[PDB]
Amino acid sequence: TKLFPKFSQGLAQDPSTRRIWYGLATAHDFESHDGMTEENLYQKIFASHFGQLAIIFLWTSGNLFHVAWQGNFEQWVTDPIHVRPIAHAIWDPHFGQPAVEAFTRGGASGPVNIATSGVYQWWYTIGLRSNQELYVSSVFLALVSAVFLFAGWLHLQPNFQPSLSWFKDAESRLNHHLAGLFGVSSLAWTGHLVHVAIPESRGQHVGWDNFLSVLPHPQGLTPFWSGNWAAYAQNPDTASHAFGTADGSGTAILTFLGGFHPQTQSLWLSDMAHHHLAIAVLFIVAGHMYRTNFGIGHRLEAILEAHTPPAGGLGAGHKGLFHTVNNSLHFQLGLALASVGTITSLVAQHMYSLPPYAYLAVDFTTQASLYTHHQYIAGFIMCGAFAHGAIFFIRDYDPEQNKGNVLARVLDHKEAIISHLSWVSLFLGFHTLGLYVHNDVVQAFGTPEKQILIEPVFAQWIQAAQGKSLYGFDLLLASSSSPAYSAGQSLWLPGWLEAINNNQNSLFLTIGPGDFLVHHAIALGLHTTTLILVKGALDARGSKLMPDKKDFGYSFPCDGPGRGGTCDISAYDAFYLAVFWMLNTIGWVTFYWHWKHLTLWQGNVSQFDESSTYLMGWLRDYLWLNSSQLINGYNPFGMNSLSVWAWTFLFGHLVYATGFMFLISWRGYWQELIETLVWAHEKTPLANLVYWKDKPVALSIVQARLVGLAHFSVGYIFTYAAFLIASTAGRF
Amino acid sequence: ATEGYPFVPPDWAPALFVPLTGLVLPAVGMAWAFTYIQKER
Amino acid sequence: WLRDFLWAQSSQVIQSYGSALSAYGLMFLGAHFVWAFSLMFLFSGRGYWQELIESIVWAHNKLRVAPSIQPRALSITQGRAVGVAHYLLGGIATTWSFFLARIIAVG
Amino acid sequence: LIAAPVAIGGSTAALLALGRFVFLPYQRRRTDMEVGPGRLGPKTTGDTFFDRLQKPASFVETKSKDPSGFGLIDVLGWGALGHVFGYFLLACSSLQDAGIEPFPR
Amino acid sequence: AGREMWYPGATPPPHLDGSMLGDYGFDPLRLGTNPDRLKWFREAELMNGRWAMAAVVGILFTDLVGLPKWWEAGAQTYPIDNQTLLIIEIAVFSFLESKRYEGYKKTGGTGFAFFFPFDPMGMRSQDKELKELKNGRLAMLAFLGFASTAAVNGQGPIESLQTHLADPAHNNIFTSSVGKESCVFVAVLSILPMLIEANKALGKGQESVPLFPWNEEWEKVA
Amino acid sequence: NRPLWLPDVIPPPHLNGTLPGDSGFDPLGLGLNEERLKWYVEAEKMNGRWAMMAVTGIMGQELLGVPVKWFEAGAAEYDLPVQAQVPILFLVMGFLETKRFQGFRETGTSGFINSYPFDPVGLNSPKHAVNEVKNGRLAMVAFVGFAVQALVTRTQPIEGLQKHLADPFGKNITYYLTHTPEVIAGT
Ligand code: CLA
Ligand code: CLA
Ligand code: CLA
Ligand SMILES: CC1=C(/C=C/C(C)=C/C=C/C(C)=C/C=C/C=C(C)/C=C/C=C(C)/C=C/C2=C(C)CCCC2(C)C)C(C)(C)CCC1
Ligand SMILES: CC1=C(/C=C/C(C)=C/C=C\C(C)=C/C=C/C=C(C)\C=C\C=C(C)\C=C\C2=C(C)CCCC2(C)C)C(C)(C)CCC1
Ligand SMILES: CC1=C(C/C=C(\C)CCC[C@H](C)CCC[C@H](C)CCCC(C)C)C(=O)c2ccccc2C1=O
Repeated sequence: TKLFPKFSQGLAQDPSTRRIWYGLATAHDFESHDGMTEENLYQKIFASHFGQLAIIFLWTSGNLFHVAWQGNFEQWVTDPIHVRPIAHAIWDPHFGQPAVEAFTRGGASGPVNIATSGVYQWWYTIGLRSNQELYVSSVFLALVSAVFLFAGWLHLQPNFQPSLSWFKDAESRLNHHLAGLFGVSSLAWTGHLVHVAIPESRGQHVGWDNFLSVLPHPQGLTPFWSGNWAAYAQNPDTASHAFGTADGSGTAILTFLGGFHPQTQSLWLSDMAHHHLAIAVLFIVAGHMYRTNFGIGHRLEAILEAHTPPAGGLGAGHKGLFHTVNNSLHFQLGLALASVGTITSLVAQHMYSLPPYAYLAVDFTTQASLYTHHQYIAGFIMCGAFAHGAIFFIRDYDPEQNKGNVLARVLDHKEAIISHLSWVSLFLGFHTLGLYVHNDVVQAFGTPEKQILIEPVFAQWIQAAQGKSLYGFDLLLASSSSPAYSAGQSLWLPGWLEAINNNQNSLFLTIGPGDFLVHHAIALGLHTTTLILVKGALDARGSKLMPDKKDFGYSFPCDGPGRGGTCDISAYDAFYLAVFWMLNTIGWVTFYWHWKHLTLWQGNVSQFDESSTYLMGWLRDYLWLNSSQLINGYNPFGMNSLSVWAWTFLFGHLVYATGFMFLISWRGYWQELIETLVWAHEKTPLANLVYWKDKPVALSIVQARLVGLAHFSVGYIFTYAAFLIASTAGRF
Repeated sequence: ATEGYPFVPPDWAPALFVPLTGLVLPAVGMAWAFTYIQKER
Repeated sequence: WLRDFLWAQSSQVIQSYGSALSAYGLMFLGAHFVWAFSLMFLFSGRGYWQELIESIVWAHNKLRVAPSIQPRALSITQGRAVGVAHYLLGGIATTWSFFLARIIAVG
Repeated sequence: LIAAPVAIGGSTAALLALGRFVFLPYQRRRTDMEVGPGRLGPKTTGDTFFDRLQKPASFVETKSKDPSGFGLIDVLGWGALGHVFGYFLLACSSLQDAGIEPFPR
Repeated sequence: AGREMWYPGATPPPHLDGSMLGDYGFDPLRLGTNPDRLKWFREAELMNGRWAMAAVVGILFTDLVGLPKWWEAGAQTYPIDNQTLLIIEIAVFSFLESKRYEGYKKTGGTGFAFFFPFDPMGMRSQDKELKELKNGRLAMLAFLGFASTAAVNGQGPIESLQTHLADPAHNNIFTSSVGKESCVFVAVLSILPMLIEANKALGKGQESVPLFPWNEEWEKVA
Repeated sequence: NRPLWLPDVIPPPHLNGTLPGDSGFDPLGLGLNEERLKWYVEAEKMNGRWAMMAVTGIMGQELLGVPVKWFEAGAAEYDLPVQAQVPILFLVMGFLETKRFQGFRETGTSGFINSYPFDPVGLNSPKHAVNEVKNGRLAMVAFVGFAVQALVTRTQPIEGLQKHLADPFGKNITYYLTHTPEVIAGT
């Protein structure tokens, strides 16, 4: 009997090496821990959330500290278009003399690493200019990380541990978080913007010593108490304005010009100032909605039980759903992860087209890395959302609690939903692959005019509805006689139209038949991932092959070779197979983004337009042409700065290959091999004296799927990140 | 210094700190974890 | 090895379109497809596919197009055999197309 | 531009008069079918300090001395509505007299 | 751990019951939790403190008589080469420390050479040990201060004392280059007893032992 | 039975009236826990006492004609630099507060050092306690007023008082909230 799995007494009784792996894997599965109630579980989750907050704040404090220490933030401030950002210095004793000489980029002395995280543009936009301010930010963020540490320890002692009902208070939690965590937080952010970033972009240094002596607007809060709010939007920054000086600038703190800055190719500071102010006001207003100790407010259970449509449209409607969401933590986790992943996808799709940071659009590799990072994060988070929804369905779903409601009715015709998802996925894949293979074999025969080029009329029609006059559709917001163009004609239309009719920026790029085909491939990937995740969630508790899946836990290997074979029958394996489809889908979207933007930056958009139709052109002009500088990182002739990216490329290849090692072969042959190794160690001289305390045992089937998926994913991420940053940094 | 009071680390700090967390801290981690796992009640 | 063998060569396979060796590029990409399609049969199991087949059987049962022979997922040994066969076919045809296009367009 | 004192005062007087003489009978009917005698009722049940926070306040049920049920919290809410509407009207006037037309032409 | 404590109102560590002298409850990280470890750490503390006492009194003597600076004294000219001086130093210490360790094994006392305990005068009393421990720890801190004022000030203890007496408002540590570092450090040290008190107040009945790699106090945690 | 809070009936469940300066002011219910109640009593007395000494220092400094203002007192040439207080400023008050906490663990009242009644002159009456609490609350309101004078009016407290006496209609909240903020910055 060991004591490493203190949460699981049964795991401590395991005499094999499986105990270590299972204790590490079931580290934060508090619902399966031995002798644990609901209230202690909620308190443990509260402390864990405090721990993740402290970790996040410590990590960003370290980012500030390393940028202020070894970066070139002052040199970047003086020249953003020329000087490259620096993340951290490189001190590797295994480096050679050419290796040190090949990493002193950005006008530095020692070996440094070029920063593509975007923090330089972000901190230059929000008024941070010197490394002193970054140092102060780092020490303050470390201080608040320590504060969150102490608070997480604070809510674990007696007379301070919150009760179970305190966590289940839904209306007051939503009221407080929507009012303060969103509303007054955005109000503080737009106050910081107006006080610091707006004058710092106009050559007026605002710091802690003089922000009480300087004034943000020359009228000085008289518009705010009075009604004359248009005095703030009176003298905005002109087109010939520099983000560092006050050359041709104006005195405006809140304005809605729209579009982009003509110099920095980014959204106006007053635009985001009024944006965050309006968001703050709307969220504070919306935060006064749910019912609290006072007599006014809204009750969530009342709204859920009241919204039951007549004539049995949704059966019982949302009746009995408040207790289902409140009692099940996995339901709330799945909803939160779904919204977080969807909004991370939204952030990725809105950052590149509407850059909010000065000189971010000029930094091509930084934008590519940011988009790829947040898209892969969003995909993983959506996969986790569906997995935790499946966990809700099997673990803490009570059908008699909500009988005839939307949840039970959805579970009733789950076969119809799964079958229709399978139909749309099969149809999309069939015809997308058919047209891709058709166009590719047509281009092979020397006759590229025979390929099927279906023009994306719908999205071009939408773009023309937004003011893009390239396609010639004289719809609303593109014609002067439409009411939508006239409404806002003097507010933000001359900025938005100028920004959307310029093809140099990334705002609403022109799209051809190859764009539409890869969009359909993206839809295919989304549909198939949704199909498998939905099928795993709905069949998590029951199936015709196995009606009692809810009794076997969420993550169990199989049921055996009987009944034909039940391999990968759990919803955990459904998630595990869905991660491959998620990786493929985000790979498709990032391939599309990277190739279209690379052809835009190089200037040959026609190459992408005529080459993205067929898959051979995709391969040759994306995975082969752009990989020339990547694999030349360390030639036998010599080494350059891209040697780290080529090594990371081959590293990701090797880790993906080891993922294949864990994925193809299954446990049962490895057990006999380990048994032969056990006999070898036990029956040899000079080594039988040294004996294991944990019995060597091959990796479990669920563990095998986890480690194969893990190796596959990290190898995938590393090789694609290496290729992306090497192809975007080799030329620009 | 001109407001170096948010203390700037020395220019020789990597030579001490990189091997400290690359060689010593992993060693303490392995030793502590191996004492943890092989602990009988 | 990578850069000077699989990237220094195979430049004629991708540029074989419009020429006599375009079928080698078609064979190359189809072999990529078949090699990649095999990993479905290799990573996955039978229970998930059996449940998906059950959903499809329900769909065909709703409008009475149920086959008399009950649709079943491939056996675990059958699935492994299909996966290894498609993997070998894809890899062999990939190397075949690359080798033949490189040695004909140059040698 | 509209005078801000008279605009804010008129808007908040109109909103308070509406909330007392007009929508107060319509109010508390939603609470009879929301937290009423046979409805969900109490938010929490336990008797620890973290549960008394969810319990209703002590100054919201004291039978406010107005002839109707118009309490302090209702006064604050309807005055907030009046201030919101007055600031909305003042903001529209500020956009109007600056020479900028937000309406479609 | 003695009624007088490292900060007033502190609680003694469970292993620091106060049986050994010089106890003040000062064990934040709890380095020594074994009685053999505790007595070895006491012997090592007495060794380092005795060498600190000898070094510090030599420093004051050399600064009083006018001899040049100690950290630059290693480069000064001296009779006998430093190679054979070092060799005979190890040659005599491989016997002296051997006798010290063997006497500590057989008796535990801090004797010298063949004399264990080396007390020819005979003022062997517990109060003498307590006074020796206090003066030793003070000399430990004094040598650390001497090294610091040799590093940043570049002057001896006598020159540092004269600069403190000349203008104590500005010729202190807190106005030097290591000034605000020391200010933050002493502010953290002032906050430190209150966080310990807060841990004791919230942890009314819990062990709250500091679990660390240098001690096995975490075995009772799990 | 109590003089109570606001117009009239607002019955507090956890505030019976035995507490010094008890009027039932708990519209949101933060002090239900008894240990938290006594801790918040002591902490209210602490912020009140510090508010007392803060505001009295402010008007004493202004009345005795010191040149520097109370909000600009940090950056001026004094005999001991700012780097020289914060060692012993933190040290002596950490000692004092640690002693008072290790005494409050068993006494439950305030106290300077050891002598926890802290009454060289005595006169410890409940009327004195109610006076202390209520004049302390007045001191918190006064210090908040002083801080907002320093922020908005950017002038000394008694100077602002004399401005209110000299021009009562012309130095009100409307003038100092609308007419001033473009003028006070470099007045
Ligand atoms: C003019 C008459 C009218 C109309 C048109 C509606 C219309 C509606 N009411 Mg209704 N209502 C009316 C009068 C009317 N109301 C009156 C007079 C009252 C009394 C005051 C109500 C009270 C009432 C309540 C209390 C509720 C509604 C709700 C609804 C909505 C859902 C209705 C329903 O049963 O779901 C449609 C029927 C179904 C069986 C749903 C099937 C959905 C399928 C399975 C999903 C398909 C997914 C598909 C794959 C998506 C593909 C997208 C692609 C991009 C991938 C719908 C918008 C509900 C609501 O708010 O929901 C929005 C609700 O709770 N109504
Ligand atoms: C790049 C390789 C690849 C390809 C092409 C596919 C293709 C497919 N998988 Mg996927 N899959 C893969 C790798 C791949 N997988 C990997 C590595 C994993 C991780 C284990 C998965 C995991 C996975 C799961 C978990 C699921 C799928 C599903 C699907 C189907 C999605 C439906 C669709 O898009 O329309 C069809 C797409 C096509 C590409 C059609 C291929 C058929 C063409 C037309 C050729 C047909 C034969 C041709 C006429 C020649 C005849 C002769 C020849 C047979 C000898 C489709 C058959 C889903 C499914 O089957 O449910 C609907 C599903 O649930 N796959
Ligand atoms: C903030 C969101 C969130 C939250 C609160 C949780 C919380 C939980 N989930 Mg969920 N989950 C999430 C996100 C989240 N997860 C995401 C994003 C995914 C998709 C990847 C999943 C997928 C998922 C599954 C499939 C399961 C859970 C389970 C669990 C439980 C325990 C998991 C745990 O800590 O094991 C601790 C696990 C480890 C310490 C292993 C770490 C190894 C990681 C995952 C691999 C990383 C690859 C590589 C090694 C990284 C290093 C690279 C190297 C180069 C340095 C717990 C209820 C399990 C559960 O409920 O039990 C039945 C379960 O079955 N979740
Ligand atoms: C499994 C499960 C789960 C999960 C789930 C999920 C994960 C989901 C997701 C989902 C999603 C992820 C969704 C999404 C959605 C979206 C939407 C619905 C959208 C909409 C939009 C709109 C409506 C728009 C509009 C507009 C505007 C506003 C502007 C422009 C124009 C237009 C008109 C377009 C749970 C937890 C529940 C539990 C149970 C089971
Ligand atoms: C007793 C009596 C009376 C009187 C009454 C009164 C006097 C009342 C009160 C009061 C009023 C008369 C009013 C109130 C109000 C309240 C509130 C509570 C408000 C609020 C507000 C707000 C919340 C705002 C907001 C905002 C801001 C802050 C800024 C920007 C804009 C906005 C709007 C967003 C009479 C004679 C009739 C009759 C007899 C009896
Ligand atoms: C996909 C998959 C299935 C499902 C696959 C099945 C049931 C076999 C399907 C065979 C089809 C029906 C053969 C015919 C294909 C086309 C209909 C041919 C078209 C020809 C044109 C001319 C129309 C498994 O059963 C399985 C089992 C064990 C491990 C992995 C897997 C696995 O990955």
